[PDB]
Amino acid sequence: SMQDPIADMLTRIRNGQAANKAAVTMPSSKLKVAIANVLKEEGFIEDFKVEGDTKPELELTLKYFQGKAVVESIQRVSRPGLRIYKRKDELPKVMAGLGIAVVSTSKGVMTDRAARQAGLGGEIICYVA
Amino acid sequence: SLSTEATAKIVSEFGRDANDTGSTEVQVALLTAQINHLQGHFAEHKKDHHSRRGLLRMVSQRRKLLDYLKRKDVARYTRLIERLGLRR
Amino acid sequence: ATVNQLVRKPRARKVAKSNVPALEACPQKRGVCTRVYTTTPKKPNSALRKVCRVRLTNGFEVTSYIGGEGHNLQEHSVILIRGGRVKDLPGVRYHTVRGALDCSGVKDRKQARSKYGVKRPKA
RNA sequence: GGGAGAAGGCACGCUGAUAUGUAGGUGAGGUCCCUCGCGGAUGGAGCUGAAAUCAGUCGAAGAUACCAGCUGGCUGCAACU
RNA sequence: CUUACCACUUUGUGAUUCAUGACUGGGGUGAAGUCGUAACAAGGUAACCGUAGGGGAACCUGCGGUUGGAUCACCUCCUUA
RNA sequence: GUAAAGCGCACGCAGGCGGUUUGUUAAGUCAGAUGUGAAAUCCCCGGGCUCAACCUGGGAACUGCAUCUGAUACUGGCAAGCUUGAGUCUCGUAGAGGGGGGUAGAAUUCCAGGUGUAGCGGUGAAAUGCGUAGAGAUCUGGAGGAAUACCGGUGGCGAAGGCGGCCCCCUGGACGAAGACUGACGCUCAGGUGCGAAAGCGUGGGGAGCAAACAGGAUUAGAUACCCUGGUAGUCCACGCCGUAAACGAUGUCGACUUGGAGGUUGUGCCCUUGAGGCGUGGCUUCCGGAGCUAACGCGUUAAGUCGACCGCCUGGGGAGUAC
RNA sequence: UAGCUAGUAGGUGGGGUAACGGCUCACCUAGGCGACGAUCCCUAGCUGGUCUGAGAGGAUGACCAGCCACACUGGAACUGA
Repeated sequence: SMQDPIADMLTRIRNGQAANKAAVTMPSSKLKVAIANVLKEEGFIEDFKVEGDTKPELELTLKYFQGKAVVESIQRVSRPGLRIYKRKDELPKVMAGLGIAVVSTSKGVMTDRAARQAGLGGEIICYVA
Repeated sequence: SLSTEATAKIVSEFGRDANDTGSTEVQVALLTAQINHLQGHFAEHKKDHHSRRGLLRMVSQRRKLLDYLKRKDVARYTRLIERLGLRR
Repeated sequence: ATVNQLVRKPRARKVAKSNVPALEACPQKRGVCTRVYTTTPKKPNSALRKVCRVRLTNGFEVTSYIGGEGHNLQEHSVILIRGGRVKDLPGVRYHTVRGALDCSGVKDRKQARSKYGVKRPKA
């Protein structure tokens, strides 16, 4: 059984990215969309659509800067069971702040850099680099 | 498995007048009628272990759909158990 | 290992023990010699090494090495012993402090003098 | 199954109370039912009556006599009656 | 004085743990002891695993299992073959 | 995987984890607040003792608990759904899947009888054995018990160990093609209960072949062995017991994702189905190899790649999978 | 070390504390605790702190300070806030 589907979402993106696919498709959920929205805004991925809304699918398109993958690598952190939480000041800096942590705060799913300006802690989903 | 013409009868009586296949009460009644048929088989066939594995699959499965039914409509579950004669 | 599995029966750091039984886990101990033995070493070496069997104060009895090139030691003499595993000799894990108690030092070392126990010659 | 009553130890009389004799068993007249009297319900007279705890009290000793297993450890032989 | 609880003390029984014992099972270790080779080369009977049997000992042997064995490693040329 | 390390395999309770949508509650979660977290020993900035150790002022710390106030992204609760997950129905298909009964042929054997003469059998060669009491061979007839040629293939089925004549009876599981139905019923699993190749084992039957033990012969310096002639338990059935294995893919389960080629095999959509042919889709299966990974060999869409969840297990060699 | 425990577990009411409370009693009634490791055995004063380590962590509880406990050993009470 597919125990965490956001873990799956990121893993399609890594395997996607590795195999030079233009687009990556998977079942959607509101959280997946909200995550893709941060990735899109931070430039890791060009675009997404949500389509087949009778029984959804999300498809997003990957970026290749020049013959080399835009994402260097992306890993899930708040994996089921473990569920790591960070305070506002603790809030982790991925790769000297060149990465991002995607952080589920009570003011939404957002990047660490903006979460830090907000002064709001929360659940750390995945880090990009 | 259970006889096709008997199966028509089972679905008719423990389903609603829509004649469901998937409804939980009907699956439990079908398993039960098969467990009772098989329980006559394993009288004579004491040392059949490979078909006994399939028996323990039906019993385990029923046991799970009974958990489901009791989490939903407790009225329906208490009714079903006594109408099919389960436990003591 | 799974994090839930480690919750259920935690990691246990490797079981600790000393290479010096007896003493009393403290650096010195006295004992009276019971026997003195000249003995041979284990195989790539050939020598005739000098050992005493010593009954420590605590009532353990242990076999202890007698360093240096001369020794005056006799059976039934009180000596002080200090840890030290002598690689050659079977079962010898301790040494005798040559300058302490009735062990009486090593005459005429001029270099590693305070090992063993040799007074400064020019004092 | 046993060994096992292993071993070992405490209690025990008499008298008062709980109860002028209890719990328990017995089941009279009395009242009612009905195929209707060697009957059933029935209420509970008198009768009989165990054991306990609690108090007291006598002697050196309360299973007071008679009549009631000596115990355990190692081991030969033979399953055993 | 007296009954009540109560230390020390006593006596019976078992458990545990340390010491210890005629003696004997198995293990370790020793600058060329005796006997035979068992394995490593498909090690001269392929090795190993499991369980029974046997033997001075390595081990042999039945039965079933593996490759963690590996040697000109067969097949429709048939006309060259 | 091979270095120590995956339970032999399954079912499954307690436990861990939980598709997807909305509402709601606000437990965990975060933000703010307040009380507390004693003192100096830590830390930064000061000061004094001629410097330092040292003493010393003020802040910060003491990551925690506590209650009040808030936030709703997440996960939990709770209510109502949705349907890809998972389950369920009809129609079909392949196969040594399981259990119980019967039955047929070939062959080794044994007894019976006919013919027929001197070796037969055995090996490197040989001897023990069997034979002039008539063997071996050969023809006929009967008896019995195990196995079930060829077909058979990288094949197929099976949770694994495992399962090959044929026939019927009971019955398990998988897979397809379309329709429909329930609506998260899921995944994993300590303890647990369940299921064995094998030899072993109890009690009862059976005994044709093979065959440990045992014997005899040979080789050998021995030779308890190899080889040969015999041969008992056993193997075979019925029922009961300890559950061992190099119980394997030396690889735990389920699920998602990630270039292919060549072949087996089975359902199945389309074709003047017109070359044992062309296009389409699922299931298992096998050799090869790419990215990647691995110490290397090697794995490679059936992973040892990228990850998710849950469980087992390991921590130098000997001793020891032994002792108690 | 897998079962431990009947004043133990709960209640009622009386006695008792300075006070709640099996704290203690006599009725009652049958639970309580336990694989989230009770019970049983071994070891240990506890902490702020100290050492160490980049941190997490590991070791520890000299000294300074806080609390506890002991007072020759076992037991008891008094006086008194």
